[PDB]
Amino acid sequence: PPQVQAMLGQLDTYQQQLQLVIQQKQKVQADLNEAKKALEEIETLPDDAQIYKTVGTLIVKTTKEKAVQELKEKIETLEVRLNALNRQEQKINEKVKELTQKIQAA
Amino acid sequence: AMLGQLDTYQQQLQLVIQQKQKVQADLNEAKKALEEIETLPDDAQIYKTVGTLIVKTTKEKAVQELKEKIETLEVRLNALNRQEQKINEKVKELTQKIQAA
Amino acid sequence: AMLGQLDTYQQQLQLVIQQKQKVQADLNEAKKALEEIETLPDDAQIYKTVGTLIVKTTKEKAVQELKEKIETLEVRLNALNRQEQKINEKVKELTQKIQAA
Amino acid sequence: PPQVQAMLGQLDTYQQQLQLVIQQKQKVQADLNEAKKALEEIETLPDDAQIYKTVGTLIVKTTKEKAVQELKEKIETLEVRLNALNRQEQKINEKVKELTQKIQAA
Amino acid sequence: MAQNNKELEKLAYEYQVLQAQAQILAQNLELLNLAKAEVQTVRETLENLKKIEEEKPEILVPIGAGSFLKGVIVDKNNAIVSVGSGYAVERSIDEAISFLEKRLKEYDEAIKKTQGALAELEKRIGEVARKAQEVQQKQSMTSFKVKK
Amino acid sequence: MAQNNKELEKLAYEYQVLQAQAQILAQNLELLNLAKAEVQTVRETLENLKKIEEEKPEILVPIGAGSFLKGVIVDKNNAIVSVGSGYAVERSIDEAISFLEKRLKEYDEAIKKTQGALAELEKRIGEVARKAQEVQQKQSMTSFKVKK
Repeated sequence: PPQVQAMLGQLDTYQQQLQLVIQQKQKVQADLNEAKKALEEIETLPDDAQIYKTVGTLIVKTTKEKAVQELKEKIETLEVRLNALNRQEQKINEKVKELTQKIQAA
Repeated sequence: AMLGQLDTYQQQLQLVIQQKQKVQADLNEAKKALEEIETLPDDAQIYKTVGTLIVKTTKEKAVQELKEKIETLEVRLNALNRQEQKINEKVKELTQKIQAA
Repeated sequence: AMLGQLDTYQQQLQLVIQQKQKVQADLNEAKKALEEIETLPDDAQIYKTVGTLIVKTTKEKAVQELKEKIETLEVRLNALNRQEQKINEKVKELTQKIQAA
Repeated sequence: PPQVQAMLGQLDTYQQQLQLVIQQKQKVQADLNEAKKALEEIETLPDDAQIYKTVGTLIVKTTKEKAVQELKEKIETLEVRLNALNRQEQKINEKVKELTQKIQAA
Repeated sequence: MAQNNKELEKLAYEYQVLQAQAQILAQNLELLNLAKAEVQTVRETLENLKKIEEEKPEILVPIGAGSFLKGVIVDKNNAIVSVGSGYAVERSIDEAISFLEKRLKEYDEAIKKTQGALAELEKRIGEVARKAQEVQQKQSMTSFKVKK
Repeated sequence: MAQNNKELEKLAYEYQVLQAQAQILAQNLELLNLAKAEVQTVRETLENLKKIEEEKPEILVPIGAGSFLKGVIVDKNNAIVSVGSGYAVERSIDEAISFLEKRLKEYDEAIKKTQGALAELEKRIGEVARKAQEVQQKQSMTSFKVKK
């Protein structure tokens, strides 16, 4: 069926794009977990506590003050990145129910 | 055996894609690292990872070495990029010469 | 389920045999080590392996710790030895009570 | 066959004992290789060269002099241990050909 | 007779499916008890380091294949422990050991979870090979009959 | 016809036997190129250590799970390299790198051997799937015939 064989070719895309998003969405979730637990661990430290950050290949000695700023930012940007992936999935989600009812109508 | 050349050019295209990923990531990572380290005081306590050793280095030497890593790394990136569209031109050539025959 | 007790006593007998090997070897090794180190001058340069660290120690402390390792290790050896002939008495019991029934 | 079923039960032992010996015989062989290559490596050193030996869990700083004595001994005791395992295998070897011809004669 | 063999095959089929979904649980349990064993050894090395009397202890630092360098540990009293997410904090030996024992308990509980799901899966196999061994028994009797 | 299927099955059977005796060769080749890559990195760390100008370099010594201790490398000029069989000799950085490059060439040749036996085995499979694909071809022709 030409008219519907094309309808399924698009949904083969939608359902596949939905996979990339949820996979990335799990990554961000666990990243957020790791960031949060790290933050609450640093908060328990004296301001004078000596903390070490990893900058890619390197390791720089930063401070509780700086560390807690960076960590608070990371978390929030990570949560927003998580809401983006919720919208990202909700739009492909509904665009799938619309392709599902438009195939059944043919 | 024009298929003994397409199976070949297909494994080629693969290890290049594989190295391009490790490169484009190892590069984007180095870029961020230099980006961040440049914002540091000169007396910053930094440890550089020399293979198996984690030795202390300086802000200056750390940014020096970091630029070279970026440079050379970016060079190879273009290398794999050309090699990709080239192995792809060869793949699209045999897929057309084999599909026509 | 007298076989749910023989399958049990059989896995028991196994991990004991497994630990007895790692023990009788870890012990025979320690024995040789102490044997050799005792023949050393007191100012001998020795490094002791503390978990992940390889720290320098003394002839005296090295032989001290080495005797304790031997002692306690030999203790557990007898432990596994009794536990063996005991789990074997239990195995030979069910193999006879099951084979008669 | 009672008389021969017992003949095979003994050879089931012989052929199995032969396995333990050759396995141990390979171990000794590779051990000898490792010991020899180590020795020839130490010989190239100045008498003052600082060498480190491993005593089970420990590491003791020994000397080229001592190291080369220990290594020379190890090799020889290892070669003799290899001749023992040759005799050890030759006796089970012939005792098998004797059990092979004594079964075929029954 | 072919409707009784499809029910006796559905149990013997869910056996390889539930015993495969339990092959993954044995895999993840081998990882946990290993990471925990590593943590215990990093704690083991710390507790022993607390015991070595020596001022600034001389050590051999392993750099690869039988290769070592000569060094000395300068702050025997503190340790940089990873807090996670690209960060690690310097602690006193005790604070460090304490934090390690807290992560050592996080592993201790992940093991339980995975060891308990591996438990109920050995339960769903025991009751499936039990429902099917009984379906095979009533199948050899509907067939069997004392002769003549 | 059943004597021609036992010869066409003997080739397709030696295929899984020669391709399994070549599964071990791919395993041992994955070990060699890894050990060699480790040696190259222990050499890599040494050549770089020769370049760090600093007197007695400060380092972080890894002791386990995200854990580090603070130290300094006291003899940057020498390295204890394993000579084998329970022994390791202290060498100058150069003597050490040189010995490592000699063991790095020992691996380089073990790779060739295993890579060449894995070669002839991919040759004995190519010529077996070639002898059998030809035995299957002459089998579908002894059967085939233009109709009526």
